[PDB]
Amino acid sequence: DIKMTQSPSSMYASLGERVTITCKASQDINSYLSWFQQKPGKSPKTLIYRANRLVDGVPSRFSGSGSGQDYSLTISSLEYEDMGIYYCLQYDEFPYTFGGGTKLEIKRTVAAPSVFIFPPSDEQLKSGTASVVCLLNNFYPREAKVQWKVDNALQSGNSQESVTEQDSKDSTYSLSSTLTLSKADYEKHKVYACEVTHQGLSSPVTKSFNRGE
Amino acid sequence: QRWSMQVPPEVSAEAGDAAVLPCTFTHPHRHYDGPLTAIWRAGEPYAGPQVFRCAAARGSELCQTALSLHGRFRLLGNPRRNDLSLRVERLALADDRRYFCRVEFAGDVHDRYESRHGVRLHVTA
Amino acid sequence: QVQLQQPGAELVKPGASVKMSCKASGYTFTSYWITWVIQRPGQGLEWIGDIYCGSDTMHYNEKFKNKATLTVDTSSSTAYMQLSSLTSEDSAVYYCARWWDYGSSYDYFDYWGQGTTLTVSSASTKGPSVFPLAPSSKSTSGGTAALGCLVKDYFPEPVTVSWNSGALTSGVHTFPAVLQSSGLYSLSSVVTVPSSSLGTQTYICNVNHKPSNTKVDKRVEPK
Repeated sequence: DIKMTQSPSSMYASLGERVTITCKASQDINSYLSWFQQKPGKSPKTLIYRANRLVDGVPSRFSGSGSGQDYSLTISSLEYEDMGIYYCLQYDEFPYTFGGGTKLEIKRTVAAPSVFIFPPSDEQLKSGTASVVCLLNNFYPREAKVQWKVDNALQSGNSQESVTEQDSKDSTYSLSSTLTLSKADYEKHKVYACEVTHQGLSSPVTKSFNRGE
Repeated sequence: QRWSMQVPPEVSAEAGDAAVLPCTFTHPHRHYDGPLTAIWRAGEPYAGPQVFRCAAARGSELCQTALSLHGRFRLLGNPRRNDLSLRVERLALADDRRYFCRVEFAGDVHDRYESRHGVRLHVTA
Repeated sequence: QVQLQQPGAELVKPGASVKMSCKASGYTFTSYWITWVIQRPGQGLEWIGDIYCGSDTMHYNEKFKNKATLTVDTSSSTAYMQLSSLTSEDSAVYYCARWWDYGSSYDYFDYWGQGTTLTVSSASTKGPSVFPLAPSSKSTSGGTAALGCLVKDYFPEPVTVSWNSGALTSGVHTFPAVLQSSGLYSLSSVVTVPSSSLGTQTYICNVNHKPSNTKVDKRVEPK
């Protein structure tokens, strides 16, 4: 019943910035406001409780403030490990209600991807399928363009991409693009290449192999 | 309009003396004069043992004692005035506990409220 | 040493019921309150209910009052959350969490379980195939080499991947799974290592898919 509104929904911040996110309750919650950090694939982690009390082990750059309806959390100098989603929670009365969360993404200097290609394994091939993987490792910013070329013919409709969550140690992303053909189709062709363009790259880079090699 | 409760987090007092655990509450049915029950419990909210219980009949301001542990717990607040404050007499060191304030109206199941956070009573020797 | 252990994943048919477990160890179970929280992927958190493990006293979010049932088993120090008449809207991650000193003005959540990924579906479970992504000249960069494992055609999510039984964690990227046109999932897990290490170190990805009881170790070798 008590409504919790967080601001902003999302934000970019740089290493060493002083960041504040806010939470407002539709009623007075008597300073029973807690803050949590969550990263993809992991459970939430309690940072602050009773609006201004740090859980032991939480770094001192984190602080919280507020009373009545208005609450904030401040990071006095942002570190890369501080990325994630932050949630507020009132536990003043039932039912407990969470805010919608604040997505904190880190901005850092441009970093070109390291580009790798993996031919399909012999084991997969004898099952009738060929998966070719192009890997773009540890780049920033997140936007990257991958094109598959098979005997110099540009491919469409037979690849799938996945992007990692932002990395907590260097604030980069990585990307996988997987081209999947039947074994018969794979064996009809010679040169398998992925071509990558990215802001960190002075010109497109190509990784390729010859199916024989 | 809304159910809510006002209870301090901490009260301190010397053993052998008397302490006051204040408790006030807001409620819908702003002129409710029906049967009322006031409860204080210790230890844990909702699950701890009651230390005090009184009940007031419809249209009555007298909250008749149903329970008072060791006879040393007594209601000070007038519940018809939204005051459930409790007096603990002749404090013992074993009284050093957390206490929780509770009121129950008659009618629907949701016409009842207990402090989700309680008052810690500190007994100094 | 406080631990709250939840099964990583559960696949249940629509219409059926599931009993989710939260096994405690390392402390006096009956002295603490446990809370359950739902997280739908891409969305936030929502409170389900509290239970005192010392008395079986429960408080529920009214939203869940006909859906969830909280119990504890103090003989095995296990909290349970049962969800009835499941639909696809119930597919989600469910956490149990422990309160410090519940009821004190200074209480807070002092331990979170890892969460159970519940998938509501009529489809059979399927365990993954695991293929090596072999390091080579095409997977080197400035004296490092990338290698990995391709984990293909499983259902439902999630699979867990470790390397060298958990001894290798730095420099690992386990990509978010993609949905293939067959309705099965696929992912890759890659790691970057010293190029020079490739003739003396072993790199084995450990793939665990609990819904199919699939465990696969794949050694990844150059070429």
